[PDB]
Amino acid sequence: LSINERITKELAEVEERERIEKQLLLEAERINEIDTLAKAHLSNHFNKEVLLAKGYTLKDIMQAQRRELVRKFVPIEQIKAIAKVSDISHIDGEILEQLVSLAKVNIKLRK
Amino acid sequence: VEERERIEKQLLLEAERINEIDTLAKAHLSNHFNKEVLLAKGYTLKDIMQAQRRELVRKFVPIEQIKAIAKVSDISHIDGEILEQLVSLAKVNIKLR
Amino acid sequence: LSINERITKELAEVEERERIEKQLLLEAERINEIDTLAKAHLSNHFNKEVLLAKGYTLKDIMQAQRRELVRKFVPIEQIKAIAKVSDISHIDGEILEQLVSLAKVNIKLRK
Amino acid sequence: VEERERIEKQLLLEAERINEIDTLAKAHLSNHFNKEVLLAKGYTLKDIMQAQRRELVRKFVPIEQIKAIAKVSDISHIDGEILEQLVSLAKVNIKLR
Amino acid sequence: ASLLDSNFVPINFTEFVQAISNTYKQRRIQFYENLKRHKR
Repeated sequence: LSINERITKELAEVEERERIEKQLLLEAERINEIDTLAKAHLSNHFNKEVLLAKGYTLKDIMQAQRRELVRKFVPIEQIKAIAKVSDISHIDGEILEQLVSLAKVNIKLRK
Repeated sequence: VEERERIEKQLLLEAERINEIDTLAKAHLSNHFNKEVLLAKGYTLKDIMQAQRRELVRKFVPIEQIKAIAKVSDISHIDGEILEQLVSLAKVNIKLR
Repeated sequence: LSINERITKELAEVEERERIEKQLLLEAERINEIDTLAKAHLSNHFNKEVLLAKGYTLKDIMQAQRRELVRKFVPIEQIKAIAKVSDISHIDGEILEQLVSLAKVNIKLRK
Repeated sequence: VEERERIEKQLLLEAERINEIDTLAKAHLSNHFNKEVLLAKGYTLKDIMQAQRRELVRKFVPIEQIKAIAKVSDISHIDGEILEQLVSLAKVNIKLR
Repeated sequence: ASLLDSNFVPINFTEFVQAISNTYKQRRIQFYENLKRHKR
């Protein structure tokens, strides 16, 4: 292990920690966005407190809020086009992210 | 020979897709993007088809969907399954139009 | 592999791609011609949309439109002469192309 | 000897075909294309028959069928099964005439 | 039965004259379709 190897290892570790910190900030922003969307466009029965009392994981809460927002805003034809299926119950993921982006566009044009 | 038969099946499928895209683009966008004039200007068939698809997206799909679903405002380099989703959304838009 | 072999291989590949492109253009023109003939001379029930809803392949649609045009325009004696048989249900191919060329001649002289 | 018998059968068949073609051509086209005068001008029997067939096509079959079914406007080099189809169409035309 | 049709083949002078009249009619129909008068 020479000095160049020491420096490159240190730089790699520092960059890895910085990327982890950025990921944590991104997760915090995602949680804040989900909270704002649930408060603004969805009923009080879908609140995180009552969902946790009913015993659902945080990720389940996020995906449920996303699916409800997509059903509320994105039209069924757009769902059947982008997600290739009408049912959204097994479409959580990147396709769900695209659907919620479309829902954000829909609410922006609605306002 | 059935491998070549299936290759010909795929050829017919993409030819029908190209014909449909061209027929709708001629009546929707302009005559400047015609296949003959584009070939004279020196673009390959696939390049012509993708350019027509991108123009269709730029005419029907609003810019917000481009910068949200496709993650980039510029359709210059988004080609692929994202482009397929964009042209499907453009088809939905022209259907509802 | 020498320079002459490299050049001849490159030229052969380029010519092959050009021939494939020409074949694609020919197929596109064939599809356009079939669409125009079906729209102009054949009933709406034979449209590609309804045929696809009934579940028939594109080649089947093309050959069906061709057979209907041949029956409508080309006389039965001409069919029995060129195709050597009255029934056209198993005459798809180059003989079908000749029959549809004869049908185009028939409609041109009819107009 | 049955091989030679079948060869003679084919000889009789083509002789009957030639006789029918000549008999109809004499009354349809002209006397200038008679077998005797063509032989004097120096054409083989098969060349005479194919020339008469091509003239029959040029008299009965319209030019559009020639340039569509036979793919060429000029019957100068189309001889073969395409020529057989052309002469069959000419027979149909003279029948309906 | 108009001169604008490439496939048209007049058998006699009378059919030719009728095609002339049809062609004139189709032209004035086309002229009015393309016509766009300037308002104001």
